[PDB]
Amino acid sequence: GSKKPVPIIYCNRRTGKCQRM
Repeated sequence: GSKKPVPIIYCNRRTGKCQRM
């Protein structure tokens, strides 16, 4: 065990477009 799953959301406040991944 070394790595760990973690879904990071991408919020593009610059282009007014956020997402989850």
